[PDB]
Amino acid sequence: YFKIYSKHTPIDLPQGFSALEPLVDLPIGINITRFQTLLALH
Amino acid sequence: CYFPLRSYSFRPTYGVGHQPYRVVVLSFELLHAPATVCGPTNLVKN
Amino acid sequence: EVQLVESGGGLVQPGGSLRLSCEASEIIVNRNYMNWVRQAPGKGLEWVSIIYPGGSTFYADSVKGRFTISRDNSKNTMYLQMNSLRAEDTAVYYCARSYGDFYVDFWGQGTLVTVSS
Amino acid sequence: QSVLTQPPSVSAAPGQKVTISCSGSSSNIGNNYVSWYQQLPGTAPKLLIYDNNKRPSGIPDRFSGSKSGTSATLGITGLQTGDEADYYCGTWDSSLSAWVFGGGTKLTVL
Ligand SMILES: *[C@@H]1O[C@H](CO)[C@@H](O)[C@H](O)[C@H]1NC(C)=O
Repeated sequence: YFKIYSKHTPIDLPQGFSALEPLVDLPIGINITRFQTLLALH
Repeated sequence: CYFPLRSYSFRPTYGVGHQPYRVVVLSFELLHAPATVCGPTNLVKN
Repeated sequence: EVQLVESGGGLVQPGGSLRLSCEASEIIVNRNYMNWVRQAPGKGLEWVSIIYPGGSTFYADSVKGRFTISRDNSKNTMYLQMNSLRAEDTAVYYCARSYGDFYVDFWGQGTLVTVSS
Repeated sequence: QSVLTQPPSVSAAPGQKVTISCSGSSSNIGNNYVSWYQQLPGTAPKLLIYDNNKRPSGIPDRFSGSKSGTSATLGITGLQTGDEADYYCGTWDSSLSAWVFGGGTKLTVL
């Protein structure tokens, strides 16, 4: 089971504190061992 | 030297033993993965 | 030329055992649906057994269990193992190729079989 | 109990069309295909008619085959001397899962 949490906030990470509420729990059979982000440049 | 596929060539006037019996075969399968085909109650208080 | 020739026929005692054989030329017995049919003197062709491409066999009612049909690996020849005979197995067995289940295209000449002492 | 029934004999003079009727329970001849074989004396059955109407590999013409309901019919325009043989009708009885043949007619030319 995959699980994604999230917290969008309005703002060197901040010194404060915020808890990440669950967002989705994806029931999927896969083995994940490496990830890579994407961008939106021109 | 024979072409394998041969035609039923159904007709409406034949018997009940030569008429197209549509068929569906459901196989239920169980792996080591999260099963999700789960196929299916009143409230009272105090 | 196409031809099917069968041997193994002769006198035999009740309860005996025979290996009749069907030899196929111009054709390949390990593929075409092959059939063993019989006809006692003064009687009618009766289906004895059919061998499918995929090895499956079918036998008649009277000839169930006692008998066996088989398909050689490389000799291009098929064989009937006849066991536990009785009086009603007096016959002129023929081996015949049958397109599917529809009609019997080629018939071998004939191999007498007798059950008596 | 399915085994197709065929008249014990049929006879006609030359020049007269000959009709043979093979009748059986609609378990095997009403749902499957008839086929018709000819057995000359002392020989081996020779396929004559297949798939309810056809005539294979250039059989002598005027040989006809038809299927009406639960019956099958063979027809020969005229009664030639050479045609004298036994005639059989065969269908794949799925209920018995077995080839089933008719009684056989002794065609005699008058
Ligand atoms: C993930 O990898 C492990 C180790 O090879 C393996 O045992 C497991 O079956 C894999 N999971 C999947 C989804 O195949």
